[PDB]
This record gives sequence, structure tokens and C-alpha cells, in this order.
Amino acid sequence: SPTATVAEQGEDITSKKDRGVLKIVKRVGNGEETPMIGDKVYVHYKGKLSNGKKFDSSHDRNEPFVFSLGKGQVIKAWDIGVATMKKGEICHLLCKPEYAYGSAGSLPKIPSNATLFFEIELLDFKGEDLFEDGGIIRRTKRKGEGYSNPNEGATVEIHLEGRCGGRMFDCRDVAFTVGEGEDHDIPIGIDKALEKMQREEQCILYLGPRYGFGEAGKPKFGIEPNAELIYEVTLKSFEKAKESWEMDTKEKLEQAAIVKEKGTVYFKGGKYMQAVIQYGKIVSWLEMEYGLSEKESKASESFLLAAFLNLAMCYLKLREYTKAVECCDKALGLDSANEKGLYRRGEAQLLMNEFESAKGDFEKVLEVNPQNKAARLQISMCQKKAKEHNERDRRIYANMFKKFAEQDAKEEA
Amino acid sequence: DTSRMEEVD
Repeated sequence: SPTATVAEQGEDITSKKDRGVLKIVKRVGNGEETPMIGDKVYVHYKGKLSNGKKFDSSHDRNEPFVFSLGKGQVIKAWDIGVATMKKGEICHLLCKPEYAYGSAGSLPKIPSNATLFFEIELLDFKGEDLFEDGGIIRRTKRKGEGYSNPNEGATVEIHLEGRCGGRMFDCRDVAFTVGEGEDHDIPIGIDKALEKMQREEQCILYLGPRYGFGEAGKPKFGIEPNAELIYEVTLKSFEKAKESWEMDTKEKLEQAAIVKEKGTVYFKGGKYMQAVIQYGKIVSWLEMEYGLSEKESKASESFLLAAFLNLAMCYLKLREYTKAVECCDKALGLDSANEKGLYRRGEAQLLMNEFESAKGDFEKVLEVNPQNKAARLQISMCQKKAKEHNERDRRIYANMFKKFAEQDAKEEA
Repeated sequence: DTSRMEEVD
């Protein structure tokens, strides 16, 4: 009986307009937001054949089915269907075999050229979380024609629209290098999202506090610190960066100086995120190289040790002390006696509360330069801060001994 | 004055 209702009065939601997909809303939904391409759609459904036989159902599990809409993960009719729905909506869909399983069917469950009936409940729908942290939520307007995505260093031609609490502060066609958005007053989020974008892609991006302009805000755009930004990006075109192996040593050494200088500029400016990117290019290009001239090898090693020591500096200032120790380890690999490498290692280790580990680093610094006043002060700092850590640990333990004895004693009545 | 440990290369 509810199958004849949609067959009589049904909304032909097809692009081609051939009565292939007909809808009838059973229960309306709140909000005027409809799901877009690539969104993670949560639904509840019941499937009945042409005669009325219940073939497959989610309600006969009570657990919802989650899939990505407009990604060809479901029948043609469903990708067209669910796209027109509001949240909490219940609608009855009548699907022609042309928009279902065709003449082929899905035997033994679905017959050949079968007109299927569905009851779909749009439970919830979320946009694509690009880095699974909630920092970049993408909603796709248009699919790209792309075969390759731009890479960190690619020059891109894009159209950019930016809103902060509904207010548009940016609306322009801009050309820049992926990784170097700051140069064109573009937040790091765009560069990061562009690497997951295709040529001719049109998408909405919700830039959370971490992928926006951050703690400083963007005073010229009247954007406050850690404000949430919504951008509309269209990747008009791009030209990918040469891969590490696509460049000869001559190019790599020319580019090493440019990106090192560019990295130092970023560093002095306090744009440490962008400094890490520039120096990281030197590491990517020269770390594994072999079969170089005496002059080429000595030069490559100079840039490589500089990049590692500078990256340690960046990571310390970025409060990312593990990466800082990692870089110091690489640098000390190349130059086992490097003062800066040893010192910066002690700095990050003292900060990760690895006092005795850090003590040694500052001690090994004095072994190199004994006239370094700062290593001596940090050795006595390691001593003082390690004594504080044990007293604090002793107190927490003595109080948790109290808790698991004054509360655990009440476990009688 | 041992601010060298803050200087970049």
C-alpha cells in the first residue's frame, strides 16, 4: 500500500527527468541543510521488492548504516535521493532498475530489472574530517577532473572566499605556492587541504582553531585569535613541485640556499610552521644522496646539518620537543660534537622532564665549549627541577595512598 | 650572552 502512494504522487528528483527516482516525505526534518558530495551520511532503512517482500533492512539490526554520499558507494537512486533530504527526515523512494541494479540485478536477493522500494531515515550527516582531528571539515560542491593532487611546493591558481562568523573578509583569485600561504594572507589550513584537492574541485572548508590564523588572529581582516573560519576554495589549476629524484644535485644545491634563506626569514618573523616547511625541503632533497663530488658532498652536508639544527630550533619554539630531539639526533648523527645540536637536545629533554638524559647533553656541551656559561646554569637547573619532580611525585603518591585507604576503608557498609 | 644557542644557521 505505501508503494502505490509514491507511484501515484512522487517527486521526480532525477536530473534527466525520466520518473526513475520518485520521493514522498513521510516525516519532515529540522534544519534547511541537505548533505553534499563526500559527506559521511548516517541512515536507517527498510528495503522491499516490487511485490512487497522485505529483502534487506537496517531496522532489523536497529544499528545504522554509515556511507559516503555521492561516492558511488550505493545505487544511483540513493546518491540522488539522500542528497535532497533534511536531518531526521523519513522518505519513501521508488527506484527504477535503471537507477538501481539494472538488468543484472543482485541475485538471489534482487531480480532482473527490479523496481525497488525503500524507507530511508537520515539519522545524521557530517562533512569529511580531512585529518580526523576536526581541524578541517570539507564539504564538496564540485568533483575535480583531477588524476593527481598538488604537493607541498606546487604553484596553484585558486579562487578564495573567506568568512568569519558569516562576515566575508576575503574574496579573490589568488596565485601562490602550497606551503607558503602566509605570503598571500592565506591560513595554513588551505595549503593542507589543497594537497587533498583535485583540479576543478569546488569545496567548502571549515578551518578550526588550529588550521586558521591562530593565537595572533588576522588584524587586517578583523579576525580575532583562534577564530573559526569558513572558506570556499576552487582549485582552478596547479603545477606540481619537482620530486626529490626529479632534481639533479646542481638544482638541489641551488634550491637549498633559496629555501634555507626563505626558512630563516620565516623563523625571524616568528612564523615557525612555515620555517619547518622550508627547511624540511633541504632534508627531503639531500639526506639520502650518494655518489657526489668532493665539493658537492661538503656543500650538501653543510645545508643538511644547518636544516637539522634550524628545525630543532623551530620545534623547540613550536613546543614540539620530541621532533626537536629527533632533529638534534639527526644533526648529531652528521656532527657528533655540534654544540647547538647537543644543547638544543638538552633543552627539549629538560622540557620533556628527562632530567638525567638532559644533564648528559648539557655536560657533553661543556666537553665541547667549556666557556659556555648557559650549559652550567642548565645543569644546576636540571638538578633543581629534578628534585622538585620527585617531591611532587612523592606527594601525589602519598595523597593517592590516602585516597585508596580513606575511601577504600568505607567499602564495608 | 650565550644567546648563540638561539641563533639559526
